Formats: sequence, C-alpha cells, structure tokens
Amino acid sequence: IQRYVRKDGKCNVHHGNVRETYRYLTDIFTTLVDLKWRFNLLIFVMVYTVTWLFFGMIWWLIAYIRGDMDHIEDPSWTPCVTNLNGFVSAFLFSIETETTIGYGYRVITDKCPEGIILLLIQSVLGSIVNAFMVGCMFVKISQPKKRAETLVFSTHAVISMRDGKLCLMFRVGDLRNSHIVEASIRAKLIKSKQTSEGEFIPLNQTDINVGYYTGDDRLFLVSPLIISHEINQQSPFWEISKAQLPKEELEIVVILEGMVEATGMTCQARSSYITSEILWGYRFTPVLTLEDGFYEVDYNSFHETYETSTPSLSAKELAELANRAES
Amino acid sequence: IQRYVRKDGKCNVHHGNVRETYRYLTDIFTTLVDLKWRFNLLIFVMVYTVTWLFFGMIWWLIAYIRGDMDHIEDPSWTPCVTNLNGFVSAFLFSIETETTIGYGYRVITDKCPEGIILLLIQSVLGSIVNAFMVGCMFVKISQPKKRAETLVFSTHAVISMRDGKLCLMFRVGDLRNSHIVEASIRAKLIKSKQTSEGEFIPLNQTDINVGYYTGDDRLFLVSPLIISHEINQQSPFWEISKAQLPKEELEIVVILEGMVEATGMTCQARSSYITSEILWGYRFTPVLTLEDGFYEVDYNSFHETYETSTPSLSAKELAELANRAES
Amino acid sequence: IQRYVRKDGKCNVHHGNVRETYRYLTDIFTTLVDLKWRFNLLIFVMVYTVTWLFFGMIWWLIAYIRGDMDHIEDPSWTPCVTNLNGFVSAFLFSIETETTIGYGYRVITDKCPEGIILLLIQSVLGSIVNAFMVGCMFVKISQPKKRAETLVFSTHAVISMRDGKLCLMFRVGDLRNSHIVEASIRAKLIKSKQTSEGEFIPLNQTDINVGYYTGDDRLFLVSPLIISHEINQQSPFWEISKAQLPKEELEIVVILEGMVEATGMTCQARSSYITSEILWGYRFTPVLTLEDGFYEVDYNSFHETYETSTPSLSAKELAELANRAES
Amino acid sequence: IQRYVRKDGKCNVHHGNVRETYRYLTDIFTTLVDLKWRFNLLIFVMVYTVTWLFFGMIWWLIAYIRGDMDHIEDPSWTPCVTNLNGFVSAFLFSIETETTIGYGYRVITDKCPEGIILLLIQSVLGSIVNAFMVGCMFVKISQPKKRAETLVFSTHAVISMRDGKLCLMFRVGDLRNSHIVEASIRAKLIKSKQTSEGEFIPLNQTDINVGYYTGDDRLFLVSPLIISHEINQQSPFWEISKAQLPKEELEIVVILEGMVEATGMTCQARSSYITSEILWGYRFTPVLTLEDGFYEVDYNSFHETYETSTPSLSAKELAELANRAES
Ligand SMILES: [K+]
Ligand SMILES: [K+]
Ligand SMILES: [K+]
Repeated sequence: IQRYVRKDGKCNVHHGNVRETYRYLTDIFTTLVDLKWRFNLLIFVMVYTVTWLFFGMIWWLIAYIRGDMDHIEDPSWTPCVTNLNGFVSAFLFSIETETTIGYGYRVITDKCPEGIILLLIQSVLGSIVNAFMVGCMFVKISQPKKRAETLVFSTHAVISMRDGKLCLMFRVGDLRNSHIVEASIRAKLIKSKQTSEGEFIPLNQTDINVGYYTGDDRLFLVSPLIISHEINQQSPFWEISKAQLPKEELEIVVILEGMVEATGMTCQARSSYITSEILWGYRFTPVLTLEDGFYEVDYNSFHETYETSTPSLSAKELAELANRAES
Repeated sequence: IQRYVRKDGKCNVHHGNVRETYRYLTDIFTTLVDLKWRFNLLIFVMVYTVTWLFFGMIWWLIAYIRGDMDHIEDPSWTPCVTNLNGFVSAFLFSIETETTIGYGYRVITDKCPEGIILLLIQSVLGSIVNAFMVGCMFVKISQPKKRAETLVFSTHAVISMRDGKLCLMFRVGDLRNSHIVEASIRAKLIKSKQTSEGEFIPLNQTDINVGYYTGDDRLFLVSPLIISHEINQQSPFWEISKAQLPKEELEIVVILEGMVEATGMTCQARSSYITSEILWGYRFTPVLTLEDGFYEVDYNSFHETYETSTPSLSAKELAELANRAES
Repeated sequence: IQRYVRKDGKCNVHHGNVRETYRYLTDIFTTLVDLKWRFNLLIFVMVYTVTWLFFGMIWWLIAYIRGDMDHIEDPSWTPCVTNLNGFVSAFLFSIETETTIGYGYRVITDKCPEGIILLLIQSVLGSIVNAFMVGCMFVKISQPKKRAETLVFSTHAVISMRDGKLCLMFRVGDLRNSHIVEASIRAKLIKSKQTSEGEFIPLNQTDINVGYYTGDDRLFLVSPLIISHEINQQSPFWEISKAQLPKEELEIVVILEGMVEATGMTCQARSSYITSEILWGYRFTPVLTLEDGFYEVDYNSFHETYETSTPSLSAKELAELANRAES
Repeated sequence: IQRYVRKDGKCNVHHGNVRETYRYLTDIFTTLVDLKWRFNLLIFVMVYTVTWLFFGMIWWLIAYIRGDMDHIEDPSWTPCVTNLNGFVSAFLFSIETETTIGYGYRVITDKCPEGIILLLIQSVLGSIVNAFMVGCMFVKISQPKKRAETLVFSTHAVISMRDGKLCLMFRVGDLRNSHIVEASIRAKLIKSKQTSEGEFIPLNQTDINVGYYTGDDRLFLVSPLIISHEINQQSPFWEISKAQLPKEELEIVVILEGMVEATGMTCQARSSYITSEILWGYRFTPVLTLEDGFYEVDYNSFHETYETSTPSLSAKELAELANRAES
C-alpha cells in the first residue's frame, strides 16, 4: 500500500480477476517453471508414476489378450514378458523399462509381437516425458531471476549538489567477482498524477534519465558505483524542494538489467526508493581502498551515508538564483 | 484482407511461390521445431524405429557372415549376440541396446570381434540421434512464442487529449506475477501509400513514436499500463480528424517484445488495431485498486473504455487553433 | 578480391599468421562446435572409444592385482567382475557400464572392494564425457547461424527518388511464416579511404543510416519490405552521381540481425552489394497481392527491378538545384 | 594498484567484507558454475556418492524391517532385492539403479511392496540430481566468458590527427573465421575526480563516445578494425596535451560485447589502456593484404605502431588555433 515494489524486488501486486484461465494452460511449460519447488517436485513425481502404471496397465492387458495368465504355470506358453505374473510385477516392469534400467529378471520375449510395439511407444514416449521434465528441472535451476540476490542496492538514495548541478544518487554493487555482461541501469518514477482533463492515473510510470542519452546507462559493474541522475529541467524532481520531499507521495523504481555471465540469461534486479528513503543533503561513503596491488571494496560501508552541506531550494530555484548571480 | 495481423498475433500472410525449397532442408533443425506437434511427434517416432531396425539389420547380417544361424542348435558356435535367432529378436536387440535398456537375455559375447564395433557405432551414433531429437523436443516445449498467451492487449485503442496534447493510447497487461525482463514496446503503422513518383507501396510500415526517444519504450510490466503515443507533427496521425478516422484505411501493429523471466528467450507479442477499433474521445477505465496492503488489478475492466469530452479536430488544427489563442 | 563478403554471407578473409594458437585450445568448446561435421563426428567417435578402453584397461588391471586371471578356472576366486576373462571382454565391460547398458553377463561382484571405486569414477566421469559431447552435438544442431538460409536478400540494390529525396533501397524477406523477433537492419559501407595525414585505411567501415535514429532500423519482417536509406548530407553517397557509380570502388555490407523465434539465439544474415550491383533509376517490383482474405507474397518477383525515370545528378546537386528553384 | 583491470580482462578488485553470505547460497546454481574446475569436479563427485550410499542405506534398512538378513540362507524368504546381503552389496545396488545400469545379479523382487516405492524415489529424485549436475557441467563448458580468449585487443592505444580531428584509436580483432553477432564496442574512462563540493570519487567511470550516437558502436568484426574516438569537446581528453599525457593518472577500459555465433550467449571482452600505453603521434600498421581472391590478415603486425607527424597541442588548443586561421 505504502510501497509498490519491495526492497527485495518483489512487487505488491495481486493480479485480480483473471478470467481466461485457459491462457495459463495454453503455455503449460512457463506456468510450470514459475511454480514453487514443492509444486514442481510434486508434479515431477506425479507424472512419472502416472506414466509407469499407465504402461504397466498395458503390459498387464497384453497378458490377458495373450492368455499368459491363463497358462502361467504351463511353461510352453512363453509370455510376452517372461516372469510377469501380477500387477505388482507388471508395474515393476515399466519402471525397469521406461527408466531404461532393464534388469532382465522380467525380460520381454520375441514370441509375442504385440509388446514389441509396446517397447517402442513406451520408450519413444518416455523419452519426451523425461525431456518435458528433465528440462523443466534444469531451467528452474538455471534461471537468472536468482542472480539478483547477489546484486545489492543501496538502502537509501541521496541528493546532493554534485559539481554545481543538483543530482539524485543511489549506489548499486555486485557481490561477486563474476561480472554482469551488458549491465544496464534504468529508473522509473511512479506516482499518481491527474491530467488536465480529469483522467486520474493511479500509478503512472515516468522515466528518470540516469544516462540513457549519453550512453551512461550501460554501466561497468565490477565495483560499487554511484548512479547519478542529474536533476535538470526534464527531470521529475525539477520543482521538488526540501520542503516537499517529506510530503511527496512518489516512489523511485530502479531496474538493473544485465545478462548473467556464465549463461546467456538476463537477470533483472529491481529495487525501490520511497519518499522516506530519499535523503537531502547526504552523500555516500567511499568503499574502495587500495591495498597490496588490489582495490579492496569494504561492503560494510556500502550503505553508509553522511550529511554534507547542501542548499535546500529546488533545482528550479537553484538555476534561477544562479541566473541572478550573473544578473 | 481487411486485417494484416490478427488480434491473436497471427499474420494473414501466405508465403507464395518459394522456389528454393532446399533452403528449408538446409537448416533442418529450425524447420523441424516450427512444425505442428503431430508432425513433431510423428517424425520423432519415425526416426527411432528407422534407427533400431537399421542396426537390427546389421545385427542380423553379422549372424550370416559368422554363420551363427547356420549352427544355431550347435552350441559350440557361440554367436556374436547369444540367443539372437530371428529378425524379431535381432530388431529387439537394438532397442535393448540403443536405448541402453540391455536386458541380457540376448547378450553380446566376446568371441565375435565384428559386433564389438557394432556396439560402438550403435551407441556412439544413437546418442546423437537421441540428442538431435531429445533437444528438439525440449526447445519446442521451452519456446518463448507461447509466453505471449499471457500477455494481453486492449481490444481497442483510444484517442483523447492527455494533458493538452492529443494522444493515441492502448493498454497492455501481463497476466502473471512473473515478469517480462527487458520489456520493450514498439508500434508500426502499416498503410498503403503512393509516392510522388508513382511507386505505390502496398503495405508500407511506418513507425509510431511510443517513446523510443526518451526511453519510454522500455516499460515496466507488473501492472497494466497505458502506452501513450503523443500525436505530434512527426506522427502519422498528424492530420487525421474525427471525420477521417472512420474513413481511413490504416492499421496499427503493436509489438511487445521482452525476454521471458524464467529463461533467456525473448517473447514477441503482436497485436493490431484497425481503423474500426480506434476510438475517438474515449479513455480507459482504471483497474488498480488498493486493498489490504496490495494493489489489486481487476482484469475484468482491462478493456473497458468510456467516452469523455474531446475536440474533434486533428492535431494539426488543434495546435494552430492554440496558436490563434495567443494571437 | 573484388568482393569482401559473398552474396551468401561468407567473408573473403583469411586470418593469416595467428601465433597464439593456445588461445584456440584455451576455449576448447567453441573451437569444437565451429568445426565441420565430419570433424565433429570424428572427435565425438574418438572420445568415447578412448574413454571406454581407458577404463577397460583399469578393469583389466584390477584383475591382475587381484589375480582373478591367475585363478580363472578356479571358481572359489570370485572376480571383481565375474565372467571378465580377456581384454576383449574387459573392454566390452566398459561400454556396457559407461553407456549404462549393463547386460549382466559380466556383472561386478561385491567381494572386491577396488572396482567399486571404479564404478564411481567411470560413471561419475562418463557422465561429463557424455555432457561435454551430447551438449556439443546439440548446440551445433541448434545454432542460429543456419537460420540465415531462410532470410533472403535482394540480389541488387536500387536508387530512385522516393518522395522528392533520392534514396538507396534494397529488399529483404523472410521465407518462413515463423518470425524473426527483434529484427534489426544495419548497413556498413566499406571502402578504401585516405586521410589528410597520409594514413591510408584499406577497408574502412562507414555507417549507412538505414533508420537508426527514428527507430526504423528495428523492422517487422513478416512480408518482404524495402529497406530505404535516404541519401542525405551525412550519407556517404552524398556526392555520388550516376557518372561515378560505375567507376566507384565501394561495397555495401548489410547485416540483418534478429533473434530466432523458436529459441533465444540471435541469427546474423549478411549480404553485400558492390558497385556493379547498385542500380540507378530502378525500383523494385511489388510482391504482395491480396487473394481470399490473405496477402500472398509472390517470391518469384522478389528480385525483379524495373527502370523508372530518375535524374542522373547526385543528391548534392539535386538539393542545390532545388535551392535554385525557390531562387 | 597501478592498474584497475588487467590486459587479459581480469579485474584487480577484491570484494571485501561481504556479510550476507546467505546470498551466495540463495542462488546455489550460479555460485557453483563460477567455481574452479577442481571444485566443480569435486562437488560433482561428492554429490553422486552421497546420493548412492544415502539410498543404499535405505536399501539396507528395508532388509532389516523385512528380516531378509534374518533369513538370508533360508530361501523361502524372498528378499526385496534378491542377492542383496551386505552393505557393500546394498551400496552397489544403488549405483546399478540410480545410474540405470541395472545388471540384475541383484534384482528387486515383487514380493516386497516397500522397495517398490524406493525404486520411484530413487529414480524420480536421481534424475534431478543428474539434471542439477549434468546441466551444471554443460553451462560451465558452454560459457561465453571463454570466447574472449580469441578476441584480441591492441596492446597500445594511439592518438593521431585522423582527417583534421585529433582522434584516440585502438585496434580490436577476432582470431576466428566465426563471427561475433551483434558486436558492440564501448569505452569507459575511469579516473579519480574531485567535485566542487569536496566529494572525492576514487574511480569514477566516464564514457568515451566511440560512436554510440551515429551507430558506429555496433561494429562488424570479420577483420581487425581501428576503433576511433574523436577527441571533441564532450570528450574527456579535450584538454589533454602531450605534456600531460605522461603525467596523467587515467585509465581507459574498453568493453567489446557481442553474442557468440554458435550459441546465443553474449561474450564480454575487457581490456584496458593506462596512461603509459597511450601513444601520441603514433598510428597503426595496416594488416590486410590482398592475395589470390582473399584478403589475408597478417596478425603479426596487429600491434605494430609507427610514429607519424602530429601536433603536440591539445584538441582544445587545436580547434582555437584553427579558429585563428580563419581569423
Ligand atoms: K541387465
Ligand atoms: K540397463
Ligand atoms: K540401462
């Protein structure tokens, strides 16, 4: 309510009264991988057992059409699967075959032509039942959405006059010595707005130019670096003074997107900054020290902000007051 | 005819008299995965059976060169595969070996040196026959082109003066609590045009600036958000009044591209808006309500449009009439 | 010599005296997949056989340390692998185990503790020998570089005054009803140039603005569409008249990049246009006809160019002669 | 210390006092693949053996609940797994089953219902233990981060007046006849800076416009080509004369990003240039010669730089001195 997207990156959105629920089953794969693990591990368990006893019913039924059960002690009646006698054995024959274990205490014989077809359609279909599930287990393990746990954001965002221009800043860092190839940063300001025609938008997304023009959005992320957005005329913080910033009802949403290095999958690290986390007159503490040929990044001071001197007027007043300085 | 691309996303295009049909077989993998499932499941079935009886013919023929069939009852003649007697058994030996089931009622012996080579070339080639097909079954299951079923578009597009500027708008929403990383929106206007030199183009694609300059095309898609294109001078709707919009022969094509979250594959969600679906003087109904800490998105009102007051002149007249207001 | 990159897309470049040949073996995977298939199929064959007889030597040597061969007829000496007697049988035991066939005519026994370790290190290492090779066979099959065989280019490029501005044009089409998601077009002019300081560059790449500014480079590729580059002042064809175009020594290189739809891999379709393939005063024939609700694309007329009336002056003269028209 | 990122591409950064070490285990897959191979091969070995003897304990314990050990010589007591007698045999039964070898000297029987469940939960869980590890071995083999070994950079960067404008240049080349699809080049200048407000940034990243505006950053990389950055007013080398360039404390970081051709993974090739590797008045030697229809690229002269005549003033003086030439 207070917050749109959590500081973890989770979003406070319930997707209400979706009516076309066939659309979830229209792409059964992607709605399967985004399940919980317990539900993934249960449906993985459920599909193999329902596969084996399905074929185990067919390995049972070919004994009844052939009458191998009707002459079980009669040894001249060579069965389709020898030593298959009961359903506990018939179901056991499928697991030995669909998993390609194949013990051969029960071994299919050649006198029966019917189950030879059943060796095909168990094995040619059991491979895709494997592949629909062994691939589903892989891409839930190798998903990029968990790489964001090692991409940390600053807990607060700060505002200070960086080189004459008032700038909004927040720190982002990577906790690994592996890289984020094609690392891009972008930022959306979301706030309720009301147009001149009465059309009130509840959570309107508005861009924040964190360097999309000059090429500064694509960033190099070995060390924690401060993402500075210059509060200029096009910025949505252009008329925000230090009087309004406790009273505003806005929310920054930052999205650090970039490909995982060891794969080609693209991670997305979301974080947010609400108007009680925006700090006026503060700046970040440095983290890089030089020691024995290497720059050491103390991550304990990653969030540490200290108060510096800063004017309290908005950037709209600060430019015009600078315009009176030349007179 | 009336429509270029369907509201589902399918395109009303037949690809006519393609002559270089070897180009389809020049990349046999990608022309295989885009088949129907019945044709994928049939060619998967067809290739394993034609593999096993191919090797089963070679497991047959090594009995004839060795004369194991010529001394089948003679027990001193240890065969290359013992208990291999007929082609129904020889074909059965391949399925037990190429699938690596290996029952061992028929078990290859060491007295024969010829079939030892045949164990290699069945297993070293049966693995890639597996891999050319078990991978083909995977990427047809894990394809991003089915993720677009959960990316819904508004059924209509609307036009209304959003904050003094006339703007064309359409809603897009995501039906899941999973995200679309790197979600981009772009829009093409396609219409027949005739140049000054008589060169008439049948379906000429023309861009619609939905925010490609400012960075507004890359969008954050947890909640349904309105994609607004400002009707400015560079826009192709610049001289379109409400008199012409029933009479036009144009068609919007919107493309929402973005990577699937759980994989790295990029989905493409197409939709279209023809000149009977463009609404003048209408605007969307809001969908986000706040309830118990979470924003709940009622998707029943996702398409709901209501009529608001709007001038009926074009944006070319609306700017110049505004230019007469300052006089 | 005449041509830099072929009309297929192959490049006429030999990579000379590369000295650091360890860099090829420093990434052994990617230098393996780009081999020919015969060399891929040979190294796949070579690695499994050298794996099995490697372990078959170890399955041999454990018989000598245990002396199972020294008491082969003596039945109280239960071997580590029973019925393992010779190297033809010992090598055969590895294929039955590393492929997980496991017939069980030769079956490992529990009296020996040494080969129990050998079951691990054969199976725990034979799985990655599989995975280093079954994955290598997959990504050579699923590579995007073969998707360019169904992306056709026009054989010629044309130049004609499209709507008052002289424009260079070439057609590109997709031969399938599957799409190219995120389809982008870009074009490089390569020609020898000599700077003012005598530094002569042999094949200097120079951009061609095919719509990179306005968003026209990202194209929608269901139907064959003409890629127009407007010959403006920044264009490298700005002072090229029809007198110079037979005499020039330039070469267009067009690159159509876009992701394959059924996967996430990005294809790259290269083609070229040399100064004998650039046509002045020509324009393309249309290909789209409307028939029974669908637009049918006759691909026979994909390359068909016809001569239209066009001024023969350059775009530098055509603007200035237009500048004299207003006088 | 002297250097931020090595000429190989490695970065001289230690990631200090990371406290939230659960974040590494929160995404156990990606922190596994970035390990060393010895640690990957050990954890792969450790997980299969701890899996098999885990189930081998359960295959042991079902003999004690059933009392198969209590009637081992008594043949009427058909065990759950026949010929399972000791823990050396019970552990051996798991490897024959979890790997799906299945010799059948020990073969599970149907009289026991308990171990039938144990066939499921060994096989339905041993497949994902395979898949969590056979996929981990694949993506460590198929990673794009090793493709950068065949992407070479020039060892030095040079500065010379290319066509009236002073330009900073460095060569990049690809050692293979395979391509880098979507090859982009970007460059960051990193140097310590001190703002007007005393906020001293230790290693501030600053862009270098290598052609991000005109579309020149996306480059075509069949032949070694010189990446030229024009020293203009927005460039950070704008006031750098030849007097300051030995005395500066800056460092170029170049990043050549592009997708691997045979896969869809994106490589990232980093290199660096420190102020002792920047050459004033030097230019590269050409490498392309034409021979027998093909351009041959002598890679021995890839790094070769020769001294040319160049003014020693900065680009700020060179423009203004040119401004005095028109007077
Ligand atoms: K067996
Ligand atoms: K087996
Ligand atoms: K097996």
